[PDB]
Amino acid sequence: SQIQFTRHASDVLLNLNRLRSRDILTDVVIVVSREQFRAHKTVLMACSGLFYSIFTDQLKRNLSVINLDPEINPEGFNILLDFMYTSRLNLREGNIMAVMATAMYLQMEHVVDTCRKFIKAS
Ligand SMILES: N#Cc1cnn2c(Nc3ccc4c(c3)CCC(=O)N4)cc(N3CCC[C@H]3CC(=O)O)nc12
Ligand SMILES: [Cl-]
Repeated sequence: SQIQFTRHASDVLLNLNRLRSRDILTDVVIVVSREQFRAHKTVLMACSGLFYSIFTDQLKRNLSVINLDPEINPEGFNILLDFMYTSRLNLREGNIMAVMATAMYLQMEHVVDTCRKFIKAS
């Protein structure tokens, strides 16, 4: 039975976000209407059913650009991408509906569950 390091996973994630912030080894650009966001495909797959289903497929494995659905709110996507890399979700009454629709599209069931609880507690 192995020694558990309770802070390790959070430390790795912090460093993955630092790599994203310095554009180190990012391998995809997500185009959301007039905005673009660079990221690591590995993190996108790890956090989203949509990105998992795209990049596990050898047909799409090597794509360097992904164009999201035209109606996806870029603010909602930006908040979710930050969530992926930080474990912190920037939810408020002013963005709840946009964040919820985007998380349903991205297939992020725990975030959708949290959005539903935010509405229930409102
Ligand atoms: N190699 C690999 C690899 C990389 N990413 N990834 C994911 N990503 C994934 C897929 C879907 C969702 C989310 C993440 C976020 C929440 C959501 O609504 N959907 C899942 C996964 N597995 C393997 C067993 C079943 C599943 C995990 C499980 O459902 O218990 N394998 C991998
Ligand atoms: Cl989730």
